[PDB]
Amino acid sequence: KGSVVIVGRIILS
Amino acid sequence: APITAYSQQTRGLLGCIITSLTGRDKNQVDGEVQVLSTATQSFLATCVNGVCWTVYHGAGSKTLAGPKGPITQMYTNVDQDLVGWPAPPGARSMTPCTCGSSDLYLVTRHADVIPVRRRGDSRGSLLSPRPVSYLKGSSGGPLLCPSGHVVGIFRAAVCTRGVAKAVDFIPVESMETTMRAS
Ligand SMILES: COc1ccc2c(O[C@@H]3C[C@H]4C(=O)N[C@]5(C(=O)NS(=O)(=O)C6(C)CC6)C[C@H]5CC/C=C/C/C=C/[C@H](NC(=O)c5ccn(C)n5)C(=O)N4C3)cc(OC(C)C)nc2c1C
Ligand code: NA
Repeated sequence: KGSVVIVGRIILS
Repeated sequence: APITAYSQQTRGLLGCIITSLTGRDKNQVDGEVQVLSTATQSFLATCVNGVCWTVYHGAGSKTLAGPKGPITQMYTNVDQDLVGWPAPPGARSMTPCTCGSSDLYLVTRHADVIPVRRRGDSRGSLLSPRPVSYLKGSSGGPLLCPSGHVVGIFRAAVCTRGVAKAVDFIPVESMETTMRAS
């Protein structure tokens, strides 16, 4: 019932 | 040469839980691909043309934690397993692939970039088979052209005996079809 949470990211080159 | 990637963790376990409950995330967002989590699962979102897209089987109907509070999905298509939220500020938005190259790359949650050969609208073969365990938690990750444009997002793995030889994805044409009907 909670929100989805951004826990990290991926940076593309 | 070729496309490379790396990951940065932005949140711990306890911060994740709390942000899940308040739906408030004040963190700077950056990157083309977001690493996402719910109570039970982790997966990826790909930001394409101002929408952060991911799989329904990861996100269900859920809001995304955001700076002004929870963000409602602007696109929910259950049968194609696709959802999207308007992209939070700072997410680097990618470009849909036009040219039509059949030589692809899948970006995983470990930020590996692996070669895929496109076999059809929604499918591609892994040039090197990988264990299923290695692909888990990567649904929502982008399939890219060599130029770095997005051809689709990872949906499901085709596998036998814990080994995946191929991947099923949602083509970027399905996304604009959703942006059409919705
Ligand atoms: C052909 O279209 C498909 C294909 C698969 C779907 C689906 O698959 C469900 C969900 C999906 C799945 O697990 N995707 C993956 C994944 O990582 N999910 S995940 O991130 O861990 C997660 C969990 C948190 C979301 C990429 C796979 C990694 C390794 C996982 C390895 C073991 C599972 C094999 C299975 N493969 C297939 O079912 C398959 C492959 C080819 N065809 C025809 N079917 C499969 O990949 N999935 C079953 C769920 C779903 O849910 C909706 C009905 C809401 N819709 C799907 C649709 C529409
Ligand atoms: Na890498």
